Amino acid sequence: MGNKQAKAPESKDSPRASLIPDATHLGPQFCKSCWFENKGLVECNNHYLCLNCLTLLLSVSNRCPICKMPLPTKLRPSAAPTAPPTGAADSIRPPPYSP
Ligand SMILES: [Zn+2]
Ligand SMILES: [Zn+2]
Repeated sequence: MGNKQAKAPESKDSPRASLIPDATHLGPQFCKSCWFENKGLVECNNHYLCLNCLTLLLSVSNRCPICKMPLPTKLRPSAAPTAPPTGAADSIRPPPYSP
């Protein structure tokens, strides 16, 4: 008869299952908002914007419009150059005798 292995790849160009068939959640390394360039590209969490246009609209002065998500929370500075100990065990209220 002629037994041979056959190949059958699936184009899957337009699938009708899974609403987000895309498996990308980071973004390409090319800024598509202001223009194509790699001089100062910065990768947002789920979005890509370069510093050149990022400064004009700020990274997130109020909200990132491309991420389509609000961020009212803030990130702590994670720094503490000053942190002396305190306790004030000695009670204070009356004036000093001052001999
Ligand atoms: Zn840009
Ligand atoms: Zn963003």
